[PDB]
Parts: sequence; structure tokens; C-alpha cells
Amino acid sequence: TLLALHRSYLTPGDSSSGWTAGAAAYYVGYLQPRTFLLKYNENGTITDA
Amino acid sequence: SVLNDILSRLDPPEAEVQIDRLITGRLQSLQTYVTQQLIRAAEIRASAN
Amino acid sequence: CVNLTTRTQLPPAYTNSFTRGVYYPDKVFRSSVLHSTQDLFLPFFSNVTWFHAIHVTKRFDNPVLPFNDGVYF
Amino acid sequence: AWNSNNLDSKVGGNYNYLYRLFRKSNLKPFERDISTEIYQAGSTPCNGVEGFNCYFPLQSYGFQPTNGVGYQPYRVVVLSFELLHAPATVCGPKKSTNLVKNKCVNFNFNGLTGTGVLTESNKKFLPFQQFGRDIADTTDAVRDPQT
Amino acid sequence: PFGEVFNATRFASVYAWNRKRISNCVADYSVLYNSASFSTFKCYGVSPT
Ligand SMILES: *[C@@H]1O[C@H](CO)[C@@H](O[C@@H]2O[C@H](CO)[C@@H](O)[C@H](O)[C@H]2NC(C)=O)[C@H](O)[C@H]1NC(C)=O
Ligand SMILES: *[C@@H]1O[C@H](CO)[C@@H](O)[C@H](O)[C@H]1NC(C)=O
Ligand SMILES: *[C@@H]1O[C@H](CO)[C@@H](O)[C@H](O)[C@H]1NC(C)=O
Repeated sequence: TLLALHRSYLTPGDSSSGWTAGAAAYYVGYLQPRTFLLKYNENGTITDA
Repeated sequence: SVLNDILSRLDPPEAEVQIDRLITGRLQSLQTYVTQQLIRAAEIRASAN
Repeated sequence: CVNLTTRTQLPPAYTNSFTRGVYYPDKVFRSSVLHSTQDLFLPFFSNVTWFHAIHVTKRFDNPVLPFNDGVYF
Repeated sequence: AWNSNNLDSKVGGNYNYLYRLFRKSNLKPFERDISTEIYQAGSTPCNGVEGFNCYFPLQSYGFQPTNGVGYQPYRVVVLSFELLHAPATVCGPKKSTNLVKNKCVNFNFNGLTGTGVLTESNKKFLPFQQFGRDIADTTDAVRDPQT
Repeated sequence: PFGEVFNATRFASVYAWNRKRISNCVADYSVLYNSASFSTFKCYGVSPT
């Protein structure tokens, strides 16, 4: 993942230590082949599987 | 699977072979349904009696 | 290349993801019908590994993760 | 496939085209490996020596004008395509016709052939999906490309 | 762009073949067949005509 740094005046002022990034999060889950039963709504959306 | 697709994308000579497998299979499917129906019909016939 | 300093090393935190990642398998649209498709999907109730880029002290981590046979982010 | 003998005949000679002789395992279908290495057989691996039991990855051609036509080089192009996966970008020379509604007609929509009365339908196709199907997986609705 | 692939300055060696993907274009396949300057035109799974 690419990252964002919330650089401010309070930081030292360099590329190695000057950063106050704060809160950030992500989840990674691997995918594998499986058989799924899909239910389709009258409109067309998949309500549940 | 689609009959039209084979007809549309294959040569007339080429269709002797591809269509034949489809036709043979479909007759067997029809044959199974008819045979099953007669057996089911008899049970109903017995029930009717 | 430029670097960053004072990072905290901790074991990964894992949290459950359930009934998520279901996606339309293909272009066709159907109504009021159930169709079973053998398409790669996140298995239901399969563990996902949480990661933190939050400083809340001196915490910042964006480690490389292998993408094998489909990855969900 | 075709011959271009004249193009492949040079006074100096041509040897910029190379085919592999040896490889440890068979190449996968529709997969190309251009890695420069030398095949190694059994013991005493050459490790770049290209010595006994070690071979350079590819061998040069012999295309020459004097060279016999039968064995002379052919230019071969393979055209491969798959269908019905998605809307097809590469349509043929066919010219379109005006849409007819509520009358039975023979319709070829994006390489799909069937026969039925066509009528406007209320179902909400989400922008992404081109076709439609019923409970028994038979085409029920379509979106005209122009329309 | 059928022409660029068919008539080109150079043809790649087998070890590293050249693959081109053609999209969003209308191409008349029949004209290639019409020319008949190519010795082998075997077509598999699709009728050339
Ligand atoms: C590809 O090369 C062929 C063969 O050289 C070209 O076919 C010729 O085109 C010219 C100009 O249109 C005609 O006057 C000739 O009669 C054609 N045949 C030959 C053998 O020259 C073709 O135009 C070229 N380009 C493509 C198909 O894009
Ligand atoms: C589904 O269609 C109905 C039609 O009555 C509509 O009321 C509803 O808002 C639609 N919902 C979605 C998610 O499209
Ligand atoms: C959950 O993740 C842990 C990681 O240690 C793993 O051992 C376990 O098999 C996973 N269980 C499920 C149900 O995904």
C-alpha cells in the first residue's frame, strides 16, 4: 500500500524524521477458489450468499 | 452449448461433427425424461385406481 | 532512497471478516434466482490480518504482503 | 503462415532470430520465456562455462537465399480470440439496422443470435451488465449497444 | 490495426514472441482471406469465411 504523511510545523523538517502521520488502518485477506450459492434480489442486487 | 453459436461460427462441413454430439446428448436427456415420466405416471395411475 | 526512523515492532493483530467480499461473479444479471458459481472468493469467516499505520507511540508500518491467487484489501 | 524469402535473404546473412534447443521442463501454453541462460544437464553444471553438459539457451537460424525453399523460412502469425466473456470490441464489417419493437424479428446483438419479440423492459440493469438471463439460464434481456 | 502486425519491419524470434492485443476496433477479416498470398490459412474453431 502507498502511504500519506501529515507533515506539519511541529515536525523536525526532514524526509527521515519529520512526520506526524496519525491514525491509519487496512485489512488484507487472501482469496482462494470456493463454490458459492448466490441469491439475487428482484431488483438485481446480491442480498446474501 | 448454444446451437446458434455453433451454426454461426462454424463451416457447413464442420457442423456434421459438433452438432451431432449436441443432438445425441439432447435425445438422451429427452429419453430420460420421457422414461421417468411414464414410471411416475404409473404410480399416479395406480393411485387413481 | 529516503528512510524513516523509530518504528515499533509487534506481532500482527488478526480480526474476523464474515460474509464479506462477495461480489458479482460475472456480467449477466438475474432476478429472483439462485446460481452457484465456482469463482474465487474470500472464504466466509476467514481470518484477515489487521495492520496499523497510526503513530498513537512512534508507530508507522506499511510492510509488503504477498499477493497470491487473489488478494482482498 | 507465409514465405518472405526475399526479406530473409541477405548477402551478409541473417542470424538475429533464435529458437531454444534445451529447457528443463516444457513451456506452458501461451507463455513466453526470453530469459538468457544456458540449459544444464545432470551433474557437472557449467555455471556459465557453457562446458560439457551445459548449453547456451538458443541456436541461430540458417536462412539463406541459396537455402532450399522447402526448408526456407516462413512468416507465421497466430490470431487467437475468445468469445461471450464480455461485450466484444472487435466487431466485423456488418452494418446496423433500425430497431423494431413488439414485432417478432431475427436479431443479432453483439454476436448473440436468437429469435423473439423484443419489447422494452423495466428491469434495472446496473450500469455494468450487458446481458440478462432467467431462472433456467436462458437469455431474457439485452442492451442495444447504440440504444 | 490488422495491417501493422501483418506488414511489419521485423518479426520476433520464438524465444521471445511478440503479442499484440487489439481492441475497440472494427476489422474486416475477409480481406486477409481474399488476398490469398499466404500458403497456410488453417483456422480452428471458427470458419474462415
Ligand atoms: C500489406 O502488404 C500487402 C502485400 O504487399 C499489401 O497488399 C498490396 O497493397 C497494395 C497497395 O494497396 C496493392 O496495390 C497491391 O495489389 C497489394 N498486393 C500486393 C502483393 O502488393 C497490403 O496493402 C499491405 N498492408 C496491409 C494489409 O495493411
Ligand atoms: C428496488 O426497487 C424498488 C421498486 O419498488 C424500489 O422501491 C427500491 O428503492 C429499489 N432498491 C434498490 C436498492 O434499488
Ligand atoms: C485465524 O488466524 C490464525 C493466525 O495465527 C490461524 O492460525 C488460524 O488458522 C485462523 N483461523 C481461521 C478460522 O481463519
